[PDB]
Amino acid sequence: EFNILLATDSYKVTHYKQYPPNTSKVYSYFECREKKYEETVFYGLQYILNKYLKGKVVTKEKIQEAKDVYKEHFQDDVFNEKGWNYILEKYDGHLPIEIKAVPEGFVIPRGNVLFTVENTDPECYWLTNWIETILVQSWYPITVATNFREQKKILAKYLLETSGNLDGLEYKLHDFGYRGVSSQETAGIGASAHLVNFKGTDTVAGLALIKKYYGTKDPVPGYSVPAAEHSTITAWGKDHEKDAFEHIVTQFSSVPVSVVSDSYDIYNACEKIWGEDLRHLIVSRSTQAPLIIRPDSGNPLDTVLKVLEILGKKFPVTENSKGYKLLPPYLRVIQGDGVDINTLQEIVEGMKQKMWSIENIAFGSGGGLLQKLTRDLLNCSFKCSYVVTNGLGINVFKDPVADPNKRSKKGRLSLHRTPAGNFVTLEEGKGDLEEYGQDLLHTVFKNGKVTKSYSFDEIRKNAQLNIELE
Amino acid sequence: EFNILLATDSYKVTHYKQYPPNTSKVYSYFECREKKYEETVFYGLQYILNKYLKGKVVTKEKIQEAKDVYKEHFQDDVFNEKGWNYILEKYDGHLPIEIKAVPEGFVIPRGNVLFTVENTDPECYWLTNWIETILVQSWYPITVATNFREQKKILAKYLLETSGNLDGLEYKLHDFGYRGVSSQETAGIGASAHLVNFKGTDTVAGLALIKKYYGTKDPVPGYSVPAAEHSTITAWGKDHEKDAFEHIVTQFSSVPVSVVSDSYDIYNACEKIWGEDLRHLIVSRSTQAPLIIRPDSGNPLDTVLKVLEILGKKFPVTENSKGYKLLPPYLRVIQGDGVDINTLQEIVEGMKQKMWSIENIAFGSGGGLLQKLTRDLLNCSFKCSYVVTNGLGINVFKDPVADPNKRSKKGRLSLHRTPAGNFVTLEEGKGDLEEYGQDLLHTVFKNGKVTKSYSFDEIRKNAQLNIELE
Ligand SMILES: O=C(NCc1ccc(S(=O)(=O)c2cc(F)cc(F)c2)cc1)c1ccc2n(cc[n+]2[C@@H]2O[C@H](COP(=O)(O)O)[C@@H](O)[C@H]2O)c1
Ligand SMILES: O=C(NCc1ccc(S(=O)(=O)c2cc(F)cc(F)c2)cc1)c1ccc2n(cc[n+]2[C@@H]2O[C@H](COP(=O)(O)O)[C@@H](O)[C@H]2O)c1
Repeated sequence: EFNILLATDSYKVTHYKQYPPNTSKVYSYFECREKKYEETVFYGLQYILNKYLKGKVVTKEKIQEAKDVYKEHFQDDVFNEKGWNYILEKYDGHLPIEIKAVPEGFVIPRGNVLFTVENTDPECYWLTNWIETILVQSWYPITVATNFREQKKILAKYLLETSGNLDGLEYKLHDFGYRGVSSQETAGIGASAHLVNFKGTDTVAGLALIKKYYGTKDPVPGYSVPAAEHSTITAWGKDHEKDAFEHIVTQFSSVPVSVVSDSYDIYNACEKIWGEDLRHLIVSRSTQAPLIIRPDSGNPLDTVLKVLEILGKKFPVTENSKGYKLLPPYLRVIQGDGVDINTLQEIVEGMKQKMWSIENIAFGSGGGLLQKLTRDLLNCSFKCSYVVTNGLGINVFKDPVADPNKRSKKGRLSLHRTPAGNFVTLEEGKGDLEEYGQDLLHTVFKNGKVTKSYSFDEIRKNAQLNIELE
Repeated sequence: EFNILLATDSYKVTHYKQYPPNTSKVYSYFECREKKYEETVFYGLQYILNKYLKGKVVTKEKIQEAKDVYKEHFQDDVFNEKGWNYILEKYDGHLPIEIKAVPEGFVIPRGNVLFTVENTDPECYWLTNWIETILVQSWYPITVATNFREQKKILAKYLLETSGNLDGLEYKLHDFGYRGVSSQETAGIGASAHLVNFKGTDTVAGLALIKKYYGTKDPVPGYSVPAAEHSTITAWGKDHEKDAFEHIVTQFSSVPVSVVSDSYDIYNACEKIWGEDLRHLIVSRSTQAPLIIRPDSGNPLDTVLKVLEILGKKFPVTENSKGYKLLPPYLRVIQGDGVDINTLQEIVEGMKQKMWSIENIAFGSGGGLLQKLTRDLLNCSFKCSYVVTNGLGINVFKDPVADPNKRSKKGRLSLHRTPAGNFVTLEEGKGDLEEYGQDLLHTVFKNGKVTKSYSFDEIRKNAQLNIELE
């Protein structure tokens, strides 16, 4: 089981000794520093508050456990037993910390305060940055939620242009990333961030996380349909791919089914097997139960265009009111190999140039996508901006000579609406002047309690695209 | 709590219906496919076996939980209740699976079988690839362990060249990556993979994982020492950086201490503050308690060289028996900003060109490093190679026309020593001919039990460098 005393960077065990004497407040903040990704979706903090930070997180056994680990880890007695004892005794092991944050799902320009952290008891001045390590991991859900929102913008633009509406937009990017991320916990967190934007997922761990920590309007927040994998095709033997296809589509005759078609030869599969041998089993399917053919290899754009071209020559094609080609309603395509933000855009643009509607296609996003995301992408950063020492508030910051991009904000911070309705972060306590109306940060955690919560519904609403609102 | 019935990709829920009728065995394998990283360290499977796969992992409540989720997730009844019931009743919820694997810590060339998975009961033919998703996540510890071994090779080469020995090699790359990875679980797994190669870490989660799932020779598998962070320097106020430095080194006068020195001006900090104002507090320190100065911004190579140059002009420098410059034993440097496999090599080479011993420096590795690692780097791949249908064994594989790199191995597999002592993977059951001696894969899991285990000690020994052995 989890011990918060063992869930920090080792050096932070030694920091209580290092602050200026008689420091009664350490106040820190998180932002996605400025200097493509101009706005970020704030999401994921609530998961961390609930799983790791709330309630009685300190016990005598956890204190003794950490004392023993750190004695061996540092080969010395540096662990602050007294400090944690104080928390245990005075607060019944609840953390004397207050966290204020912008609402989950909010879409905020870079370079704004997203949350602040401070101690509520002068003796716990050291606790603020002890928990930096765990809080800074919010970089991941923020970054995943942001990246998928950007992909949703691309899909919305092209779907609107080629079809005239946004029908089905929320099912156009399906999460395939479960196996390609680094852990079960990461799979759940990342999938939950995908689901802020979309409704189709195979990462079941995301469903469980959302139900436990956020809650949903509907029984589940995401959906899937039956589909083959290479093993269920190749198990039939090379010469029996047709038999596998027939078996599978028949077993799933009345619901949508997707069938990977590139095990041996995608082009032969589409033209000869689906297009001729089994064509009678396709054209008889309901609109509510299409076959969704999946290529999974080759150049993504070339293979999609070539598959569309083949199907278009074997199946009746219509031209929609925008002038774009549309497969019959019982037949669609999904591309789930090598799809990232760059290649997604390349494919939909290539489709548009060849006069194919984006209605025809869906995409699957893999795990490598998310693995390539780093805390550096949006410059997710946690810094101390204010301390009280000897009863005097002091505005503090770093400003390394060889990197002005690493300069940090100074003093007490607050987040506001501008007269033009944008966001602004006020430094040095200037929010107190009340020239910019109400601080948009809410207290979400205080003294062991989660004081403000968001349902997954509120988060999805906050994260909507403008084009979705228009 | 964790439900294995909900820990797969959604589509795999539907696969039991898709295999050829009367299939009694599905046998699959994992490899780091061929086609820089020519050999990989096999590590991490044991964590997964113990945490997720062993014992009674199926219960009636878990079956009903999954049934309810999947009914809503698919908007249909597709979940295989009967199959999981069978496991619960016949095997007391233990998984009828056998996994055979190369020993943990083994260093193996690409394109070899690393583990195999098969069902042990004909009714559970579908269970083999149900668990693909969870097993394939072994890509992460394998890849992290491999990447850190490659960095260790670079450090060993340059430390030997510039000092004549490998003293301290195992403390030259310290894990700083806790905050920059995607979750607590990932932090633990990745840190454990780092610790296969090194002994210095700040990712405390790695200690806990190793103690629980592998076990160590010593009380803990990794160590750290006290150190500042920017907040403990900047909290003093801009004009009092000197006061912060003095306070910190005095508080830690008798143990090693590292102090980040770039809050405002790294070059002034080294030349004027450490080099003049506080120089008397440095030259008085024990060899067992050096000050380790940390730059953390600017071009990594340039800043390291400039810091060395400055310290060399303010402190007595010796020339070792190899002809390289060496700071006094109470003074060292650590660079923990932007260090990856490329930049590490650039820095040690640049140091070598300026005649500085690698004894002078240590490195910190960040989280972005590990985030940039993907399952694609070593081409980690899980494929079905053999099925038994109608009592007949059939060798199966995929071979997509537009990507011969995605071709898979055929038939029953085994791993062997070659006459020249290298590794070879035999396909199509050819291992049974016994022309290549004993299969190197061991049964590590069978029917709910972990049948062979490795201590962290055996893994570290297996993963040693050749130069360490020589
Ligand atoms: O089909 C799969 N699921 C079912 C499915 C069927 C149809 C649609 S749809 O047309 O959007 C649609 C949605 C809807 F809600 C309703 C509808 F009617 C239709 C969506 C989903 C399916 C397929 C593949 C798959 N996977 C999970 C991992 N994978 C593979 O695993 C690998 C991932 O590894 P990397 O991370 O390295 O990339 C890669 O091979 C990757 O293809 C899942
Ligand atoms: O000093 C730090 N720990 C103590 C320490 C002191 C000395 C040595 S040594 O000279 O090897 C040594 C080892 C030994 F065993 C014994 C000895 F005697 C000496 C090692 C370790 C320390 C410092 C910084 C630090 N951190 C943890 C995260 N961070 C920062 O957090 C950020 C990471 O974010 P990204 O993932 O995006 O990169 C980045 O700013 C990164 O610098 C930890």
